[PDB]
Amino acid sequence: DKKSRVLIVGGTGYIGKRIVNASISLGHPTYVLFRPEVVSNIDKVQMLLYFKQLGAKLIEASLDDHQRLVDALKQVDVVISALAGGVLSHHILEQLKLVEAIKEAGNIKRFLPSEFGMDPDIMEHALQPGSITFIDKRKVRRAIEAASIPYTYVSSNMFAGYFAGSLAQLDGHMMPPRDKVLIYGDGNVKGIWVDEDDVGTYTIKSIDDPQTLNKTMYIRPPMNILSQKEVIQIWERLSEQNLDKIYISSQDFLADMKDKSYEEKIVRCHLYQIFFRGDLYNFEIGPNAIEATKLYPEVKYVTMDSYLERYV
Amino acid sequence: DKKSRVLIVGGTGYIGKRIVNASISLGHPTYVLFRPEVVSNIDKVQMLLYFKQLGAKLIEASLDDHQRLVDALKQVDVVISALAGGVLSHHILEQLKLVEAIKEAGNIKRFLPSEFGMDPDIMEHALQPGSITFIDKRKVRRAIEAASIPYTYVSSNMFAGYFAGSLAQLDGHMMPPRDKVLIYGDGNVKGIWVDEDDVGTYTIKSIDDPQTLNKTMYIRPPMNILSQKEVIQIWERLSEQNLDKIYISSQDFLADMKDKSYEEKIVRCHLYQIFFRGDLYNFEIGPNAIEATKLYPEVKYVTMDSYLERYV
Repeated sequence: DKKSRVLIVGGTGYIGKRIVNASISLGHPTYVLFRPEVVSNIDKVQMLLYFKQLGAKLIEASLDDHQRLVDALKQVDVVISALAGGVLSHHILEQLKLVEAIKEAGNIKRFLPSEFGMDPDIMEHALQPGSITFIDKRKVRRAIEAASIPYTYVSSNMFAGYFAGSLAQLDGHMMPPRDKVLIYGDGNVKGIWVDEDDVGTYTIKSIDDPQTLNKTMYIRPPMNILSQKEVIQIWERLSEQNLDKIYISSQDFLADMKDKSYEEKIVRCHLYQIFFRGDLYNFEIGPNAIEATKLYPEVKYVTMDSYLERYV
Repeated sequence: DKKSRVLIVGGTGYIGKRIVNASISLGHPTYVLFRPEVVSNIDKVQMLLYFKQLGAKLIEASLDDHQRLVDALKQVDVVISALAGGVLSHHILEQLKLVEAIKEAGNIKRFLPSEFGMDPDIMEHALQPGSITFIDKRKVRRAIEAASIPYTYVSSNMFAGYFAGSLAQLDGHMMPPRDKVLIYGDGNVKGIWVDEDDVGTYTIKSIDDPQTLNKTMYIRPPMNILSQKEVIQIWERLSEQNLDKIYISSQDFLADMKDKSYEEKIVRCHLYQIFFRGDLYNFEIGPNAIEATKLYPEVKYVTMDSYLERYV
């Protein structure tokens, strides 16, 4: 359908590839800035080549070369950053350089940061260490608005192939497990679960909208505002097997976690903000925000029934 | 010096160990705080039991636990943080949790934080990203100060084994080269290179002395304000023989620094700021502030002549 010029930086990553094919399939002339890490990464490269035999343009650029970054950005309207990796620190704060490069140029009509999760300044009163992610992304958010860039913060919640795959288990397997399932407390506390393609499709549809201007865009697809136990229940209904439930709680689980060291207590206490303090649905949308599914009613969201209807 | 009970945070890191020996040697009931480094390291645990053996008393407690910390601290009178890692600069902003316990238990008569290098208050103008060291440590200093916690900030410059022992090279090899060497700029700019065990002494003679209360002690040894070409002469032109030399420029050598990884850009920004901008010695020290060597006559510091004849 539309002609806007998007630059995706971060686009060899996990949600980035979803954003990238969304651009191309919803009519955007897409450009993908990539780093140097063509160095031994055949995987990253063949995907770029894959992106390129679809019609994308590839920009060799690094983030440190400020003058090429501005050159590059002058060629496009929107810039989407899907820049993320490990500790969610070393690579989220690189985007500051990209804000500095956007301030300097003037032709960007919209900048969408490396969000795609919980929403950093919705309190995130959060248990440490993994409180850093929301700290980092705020520095980036507060610097965008300072320099009065046009933004849309795409707070999109849980990717289904990360939490409904695993069924949210502490072991990191990306498959729903036979026999047991650990539940967090009650497992009644509501969560939101979204197909990685519905997140890309909804961010390329925010892109040029007057309505998503300086507003936070929540994807809260009505059908997928589900508790932990109810996603376990779609598996049960699907695999045709009833698992053996255990359930677990706050206190020495949080000091356990606070002694199992970083990256392990970052994923825990995030998973503990999702299914205990309930930071996915425990709040208002109201005035400086919107919902992705209300706005684009025509878009097609996948339910956790249809998403799990392939994990088996 | 003499019988104040020191608690030592970061007591198994590079300079940390050094302050523990000194603590013990100078007659203080040494109390070594340690996280679960149990979890990980054999050599850290054997190091601790060495302290234990030598005279010290061990307190295992995280920085995440306020109960253990406040109470562990009520035993002592002086805390001394030497919280290491450069990648572990999260460990500077770890001392934020600790200060909120150093005040919450009162009692402490002199807290001196994880300093031991360049003075960050020398309103660092420091290059991005290495300034993002001085930021974290300027956050603590202000926290000690508003919180009306007493202090002594030890600024001690370059640890000799890490700078004289390297001849401040950049390939990483922690011994002085036999063949090739990179000289920064022209290599005439000044550094103060101190020995790690006098860092420890001069630190410990500073904790109960009415001149260091709430000031910055610098350690500027006279026989050790030298430049890189000058500690390189000492290496060859006295102790080895002769290095084929090469001069790197301020310019596209700041670009050399430009394409590397976040923790490499930092060391470079710190090098490329002692040897180039001159920051160890391009300033006016004083007039309420003090100097270790001058203040503590009795200690016969170790020269860069004596230190590198250990490398021969």
